[PDB]
Amino acid sequence: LFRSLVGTSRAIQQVRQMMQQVADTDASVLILGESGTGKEVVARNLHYHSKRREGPFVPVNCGAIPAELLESELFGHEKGAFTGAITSRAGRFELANGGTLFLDEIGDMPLPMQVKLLRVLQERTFERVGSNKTQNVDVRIIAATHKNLEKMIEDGTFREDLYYRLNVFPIEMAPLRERVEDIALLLNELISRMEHEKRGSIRFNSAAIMSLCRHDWPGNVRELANLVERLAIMHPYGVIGVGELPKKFRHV
Amino acid sequence: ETKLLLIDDNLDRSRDLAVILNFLGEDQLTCNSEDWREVAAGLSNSREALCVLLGSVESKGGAVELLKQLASWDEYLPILLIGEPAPADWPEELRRRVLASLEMPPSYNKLLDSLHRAQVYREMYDQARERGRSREPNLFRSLVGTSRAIQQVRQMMQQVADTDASVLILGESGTGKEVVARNLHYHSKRREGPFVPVNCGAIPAELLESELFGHEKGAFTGAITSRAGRFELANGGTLFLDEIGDMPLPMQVKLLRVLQERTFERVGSNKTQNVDVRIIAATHKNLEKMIEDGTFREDLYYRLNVFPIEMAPLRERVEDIALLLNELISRMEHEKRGSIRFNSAAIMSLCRHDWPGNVRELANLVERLAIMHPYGVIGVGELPKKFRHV
Amino acid sequence: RETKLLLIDDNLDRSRDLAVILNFLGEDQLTCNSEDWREVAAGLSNSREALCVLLGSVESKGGAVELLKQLASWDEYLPILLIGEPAPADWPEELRRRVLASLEMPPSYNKLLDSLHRAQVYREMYDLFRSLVGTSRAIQQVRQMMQQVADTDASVLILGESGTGKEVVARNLHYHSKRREGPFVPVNCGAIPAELLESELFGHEKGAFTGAITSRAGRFELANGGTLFLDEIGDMPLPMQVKLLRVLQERTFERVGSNKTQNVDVRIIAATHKNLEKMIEDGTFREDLYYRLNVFPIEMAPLRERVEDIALLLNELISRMEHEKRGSIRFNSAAIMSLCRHDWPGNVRELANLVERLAIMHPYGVIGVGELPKKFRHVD
Amino acid sequence: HPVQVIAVTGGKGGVGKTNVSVNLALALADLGRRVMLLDAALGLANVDVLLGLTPKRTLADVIEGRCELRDVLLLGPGGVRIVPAASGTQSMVHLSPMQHAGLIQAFSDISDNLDVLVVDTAAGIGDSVVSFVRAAQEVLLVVCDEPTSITDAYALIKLLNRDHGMTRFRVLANMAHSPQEGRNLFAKLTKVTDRFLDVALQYVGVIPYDESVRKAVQKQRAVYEAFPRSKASLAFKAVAQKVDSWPLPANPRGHLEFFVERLVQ
Amino acid sequence: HPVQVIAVTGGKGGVGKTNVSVNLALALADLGRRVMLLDAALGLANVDVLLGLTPKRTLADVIEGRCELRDVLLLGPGGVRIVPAASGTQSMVHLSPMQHAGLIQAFSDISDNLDVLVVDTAAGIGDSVVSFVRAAQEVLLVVCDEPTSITDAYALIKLLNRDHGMTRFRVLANMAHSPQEGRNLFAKLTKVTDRFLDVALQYVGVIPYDESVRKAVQKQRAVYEAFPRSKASLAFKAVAQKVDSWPLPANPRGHLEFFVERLVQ
Ligand SMILES: Nc1nc2c(ncn2[C@@H]2O[C@@H]3COP(=O)(O)O[C@H]4[C@@H](O)[C@H](n5cnc6c(=O)[nH]c(N)nc65)O[C@@H]4COP(=O)(O)O[C@H]3[C@H]2O)c(=O)[nH]1
Ligand SMILES: Nc1nc2c(ncn2[C@@H]2O[C@@H]3COP(=O)(O)O[C@H]4[C@@H](O)[C@H](n5cnc6c(=O)[nH]c(N)nc65)O[C@@H]4COP(=O)(O)O[C@H]3[C@H]2O)c(=O)[nH]1
Ligand SMILES: Nc1ncnc2c1ncn2[C@@H]1O[C@H](COP(=O)(O)OP(=O)(O)CP(=O)(O)O)[C@@H](O)[C@H]1O
Ligand SMILES: Nc1ncnc2c1ncn2[C@@H]1O[C@H](COP(=O)(O)OP(=O)(O)CP(=O)(O)O)[C@@H](O)[C@H]1O
Repeated sequence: LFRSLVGTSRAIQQVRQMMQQVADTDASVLILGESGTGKEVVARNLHYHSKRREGPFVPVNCGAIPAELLESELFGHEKGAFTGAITSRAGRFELANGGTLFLDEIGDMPLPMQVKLLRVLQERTFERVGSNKTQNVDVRIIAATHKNLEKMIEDGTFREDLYYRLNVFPIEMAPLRERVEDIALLLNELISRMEHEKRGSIRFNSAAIMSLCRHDWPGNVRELANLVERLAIMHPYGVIGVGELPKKFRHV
Repeated sequence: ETKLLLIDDNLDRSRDLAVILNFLGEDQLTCNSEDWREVAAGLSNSREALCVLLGSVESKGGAVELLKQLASWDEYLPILLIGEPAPADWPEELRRRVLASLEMPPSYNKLLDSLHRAQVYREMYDQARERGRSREPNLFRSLVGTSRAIQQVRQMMQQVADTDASVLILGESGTGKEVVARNLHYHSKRREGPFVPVNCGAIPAELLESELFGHEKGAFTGAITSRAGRFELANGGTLFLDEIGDMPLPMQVKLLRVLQERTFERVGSNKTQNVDVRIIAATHKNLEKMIEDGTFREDLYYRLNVFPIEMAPLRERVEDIALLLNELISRMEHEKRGSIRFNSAAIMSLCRHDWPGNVRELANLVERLAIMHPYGVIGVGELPKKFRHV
Repeated sequence: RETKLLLIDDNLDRSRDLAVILNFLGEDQLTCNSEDWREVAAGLSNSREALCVLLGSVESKGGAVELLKQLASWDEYLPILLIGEPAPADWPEELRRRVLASLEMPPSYNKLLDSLHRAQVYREMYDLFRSLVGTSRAIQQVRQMMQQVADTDASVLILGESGTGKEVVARNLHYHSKRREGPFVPVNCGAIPAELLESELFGHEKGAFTGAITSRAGRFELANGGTLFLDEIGDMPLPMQVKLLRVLQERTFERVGSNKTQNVDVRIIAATHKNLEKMIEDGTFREDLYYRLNVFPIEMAPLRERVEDIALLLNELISRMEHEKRGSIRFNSAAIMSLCRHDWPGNVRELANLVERLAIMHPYGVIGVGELPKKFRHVD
Repeated sequence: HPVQVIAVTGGKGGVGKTNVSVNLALALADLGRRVMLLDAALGLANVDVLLGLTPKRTLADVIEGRCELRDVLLLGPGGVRIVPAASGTQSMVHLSPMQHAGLIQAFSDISDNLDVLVVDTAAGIGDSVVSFVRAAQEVLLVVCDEPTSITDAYALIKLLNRDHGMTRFRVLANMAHSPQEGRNLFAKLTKVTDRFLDVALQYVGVIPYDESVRKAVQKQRAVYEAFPRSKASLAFKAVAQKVDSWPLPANPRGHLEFFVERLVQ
Repeated sequence: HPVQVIAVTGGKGGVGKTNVSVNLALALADLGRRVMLLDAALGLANVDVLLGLTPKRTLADVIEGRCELRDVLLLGPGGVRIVPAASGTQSMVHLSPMQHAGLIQAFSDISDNLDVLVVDTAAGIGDSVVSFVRAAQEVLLVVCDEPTSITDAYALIKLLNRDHGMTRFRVLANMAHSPQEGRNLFAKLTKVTDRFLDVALQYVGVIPYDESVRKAVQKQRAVYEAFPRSKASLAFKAVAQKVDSWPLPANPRGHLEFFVERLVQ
């Protein structure tokens, strides 16, 4: 089993077609689109459809990791490297050596991080902080972001060489507001989680479905999942309509 | 001044004790163990009775019940046994409640001391006179003593008392630098001016410049108001800089600029203002090694070393301790605290201490034992384990 | 001291009351009555073992004149203290003088012990010190007074408890004034007999009148060009007081039997312990003499007000022992606090006498609290 | 002229720091003293909750700077001047000592009509806790009759004595069911300190545990004014009488503290 | 078996955070497995005081590098390897996030925790508390029926949602005099969250106010072992199943969290 999402609209059809376009090769995969559009499941299903199937999948949400700590968890460090290191642990490449690396939120990469990732991509090797050992590992890297890159390089704070190295295989993500027609079916996907995680149940009425479809949905799929689980948890086993939707979700 | 209660069933003892009380200059109210209520009814309230001098107890319930009734009449009332001290049969609370035990034939000094203590705790326990004026535990007359170690300090006091240049003070922690600064300020021209003490070690280095000079909003992170710094508050007064070696490197050149030109600035703005602040510094380490290490700048050191002042540890002036031990105790009874009396063994052991902390910890110990076991008979045993030397 | 007090009083109630009163102070007393006073008085080692004789209400036949004559036969130099009654006006003049104080019924502590000190002076006379050191606020105020007074040259008044160290202040003022080369002369009027104060101060005249038995000039030519420090000016009697005012205001005196007037230029420093303006209200003190004397007031503090100085005094006292090779006692901290907590009525004199007695008792010893006398003993 | 500031602390949470501070504020207000009450717990607000205040602008608007300290003052029940602290604001949860100062000195500008200030210092031994404790001359430790509270208060005293060397502390017992067990608690703290430290803990009284204080808490009002005829109310009135007996500060200390210019003048 | 780590929070002080953590850990230990309790109040260690244990070596030693982590595993009641921290050490309270992360990574060495590790977070919404809750897989909120506790819990929820987007939370009621009281408190807190933000919170249980807890704390021992037959002990026992066995089909994801090495594979 795995985390599953389904759809029928034209945007998600293009999504699967474009995924299958690049699924036949192994290189850096750069994903562009707004945040909360479902990039993690894209990376995991690309891996599940890639050569690596017994290898583990390592996700790294750079928005949930401090900027100074990103290289510490990614590359790894020995026991004695700085004032905060008290134990030698391997970097996240070693834990998933022979798997699939996912690196979300590439927007806030510092220049040392950018050059280090470029070195990792080019020479296929790295080195732990406070050490000189050169270790090489093999992995398939999928980087993701929430800001459009072109402007981000135009600001001059993104290295163009790393931009071109990652953008060899660009990925376009379609926000849900252009594919609202399958949302109901997508809703029937999320209730599967309630039937797969055993945390309650929730239903959606037709009026509720159309009211939800009108909503702008900035952080489309993550906000959809958060809203459905929150509605289920606040009062399970109840009927969901238009009025009891928290706010702005009753756009009718 | 008020009256006294003599609940003693012994006719001879109560009679002679009433005679003695009339001698010492206060009235008395002779009572028995049971009919003291009707005699006390003649007083307007408990304030008119200073303290009670228990003698013989012959009523039902015993001395414990008599003292319970008396404390019901006045909980904040001292107890003065005469003739028979408290044995090891009464409860601990009743044992501690007694101010002191007299020994017939009545002794002069002990009796006046007991009455003076009684009136001290009577003045302390009531609600009159409102609030007082609190002061720091080290803020007492600590320049007392007969040792060479304090005579040298007073000599350098008098040497620098007639100048206005920057002064430098050296000595261990808690040795009495604040008193030195206050005495220097009071005996200088700018006596009426403000006395602002700041210790650079207590406050971190990042905000030390903000505390000293002052900042304004819009040109300082974390700034709220265009505050006038402690240098402005020191205009026409003195800035006592304790623990001076903890200033960062730029702080040294800033202090050099303010000391040489007598003008300073406020951080974030290009404005200058002139003051006549007197800089009296105090440090607890060796600057002759910190300069070589690369922390203290040469020019600031040579500008502050115009008139050095060296203290000495308490262990090097042991024969002064008793004096301090008195001068603290008096302070306490003249502050919002009762009076404490020591035995010979207690002070003899106290003079055997190496004093890893200077006078400051002596004052801390005195206050802690005053508010821990007050109005008692504290001797060598009641002292803490560390101070107990035999 | 070790001397005891005889209590010759017919009133049993007053006798026992005064007995317990004095037993409070720690001094040894013995209860006696006129019917049995003879053998008990004879039971003492000598007539000097008794400090004085205390007489209360007397109801025995024949009055107190016979008892006074019997006491005079017992000992010529014997102070008498009346308790409970004032000084009778029917007693002979030669007998009322031995009555030291006209004490009412047993008085307050201060009055009684001042009378006892007067009796001590009576005993000793019929039988100095480097003070002004320390950093106490009281001594600082006194030093400020010396700085304010020294640059001038006029009368100086000192107020403070008996035996508090006024002589050292007078010496300091004398050596800080223009009369350093001039003699400095102290005279304690309290310690001088009343009948001999005139001879001691004004001088002596050979054969001028009755009572001229001493051949010695007065302090007039001793004090010329210097400082005259008159201690205990309260005990100055009114005729001799107006004579003193005449000597002061006119700055001149005159020898009886001539017409020539002799000038003196002496700086007068009066010092006293009894309140002077209350005595003004009582009318037994002149108005203008106080006004002229009290131009430069020096409010000398008691020892209790400068307790921090006390130890520094002992050291100086101990120093006075080291210089003369007159013993060397070392006080431990316990004795330091025990003496510091004391009230010290005879502020400096009592401390010096205590140091002397401890030196005699324990030579080259560490004076603790046990070796201290009972009156100075302080414990937890 | 000087302003007495009482920092109600103790390190151990739930001892009643916020509630005792509020109750003392209203008690001194009722006695006739104009009282200011500052919630030093800048991360989380409890003072305005108990007093029912719902300010439209708090200390955050002071710190990131769209207003002054005049605008944030609240005239709460009992004639108290409350300085609310933000709840859930990023700028407030963690502050450098530099910004804590920037708040502290700026707080001294608003000192025209003050008599007593009560600082509700946050729980724990964090940097803000220590800074506000040292900024107040009258430090009162609320201690409950549990060994956890005893050792946590001991840890706070050890932190403030080993590092910064402050020894004066006013121990106020709380949740005491009998007057004797408060003295027993004080004896336990004294024994612990004697065995380890050298500090002067001064007993200031016991606040009896009764449901009146709690039911005042749910009704969102101080027990001093909500239930002025309760055993806790009368005992806390006596405690306030003793608080007024505390001597006023006379001289400023070396480190940073509230109202330096008030004390120096 | 990927290790699931529960952290006990609530912001409001004195709710019972250290006490509920100790008693719940003892409950899981007595109900199988082998718990390894940790106290996140790195400067105020009250787990040892509540358990009566004497820590020869504390977590401050491994923070300063004096000894390894396995050195400070101290056996206590119920076969629990307590990891005491320093008491009265400000330098051990406010650490840089780098040191906190180094501590989280240093926990990877121990491999004898049967899907159990209880974290006792300190009071407040400071950097340490948030850093530890991001590292935990279950965050347990203990709150009492009092509006200040509601405000603090909501402030913590708001901070976590706004900065880090945490979505799932567990609500536990403490010091509730009635079974209806805890549910009313949870209803009020979720009403506030629903009015303002979008966070789902899960019910856990309730700890009634029992004097058995007070007596056990007086005895310097945890209430689970001192008075095992008590209403509070039964409440902890009931909470044991709810905590232990709900996430049976656990799917280990990856971010800055405890035992990430075991979560990867
Ligand atoms: N040995 C000793 N005795 C102490 C100490 N503190 C106070 N006393 C005694 O207590 C008396 C009353 O002090 P107060 O109530 O502050 O009332 C004081 C206070 O208002 C003021 N004052 C005196 N000295 C100072 C001082 O150094 N600084 C300040 N700020 N005020 C002072 O003058 C009043 C009267 O002062 P005094 O005549 O000295 O009378 C003082 C003095 O006899 C101390 O540390 N050691
Ligand atoms: N409340 C109170 N506090 C007292 C008293 N005596 C001393 N202190 C405290 O002890 C500090 C040092 O007193 P000092 O050593 O006599 O050092 C004193 C002393 O040399 C001098 N001084 C102050 N007042 C007087 C006074 O009335 N007479 C004299 N002669 N000197 C004074 O000023 C110095 C510094 O005084 P402060 O800055 O106030 O700093 C004073 C004050 O904090 C007192 O009677 N009451
Ligand atoms: N004196 C007292 N008597 C009885 N209960 C009291 C009390 N003081 C506090 N409490 C109880 O404790 C609760 C919390 O009080 P308070 O808010 O003052 O704690 P506190 O401020 O010390 C913890 P924090 O610092 O984390 O906010 C009260 O609502 C009440 O239930
Ligand atoms: N059910 C209950 N009944 C009675 N008192 C209780 C209780 N639960 C907790 N307490 C009391 O709460 C106080 C703190 O408990 P404990 O130390 O176990 O954890 P805690 O997490 O609430 C403290 P903090 O909030 O400071 O971390 C103690 O006085 C304790 O006795």
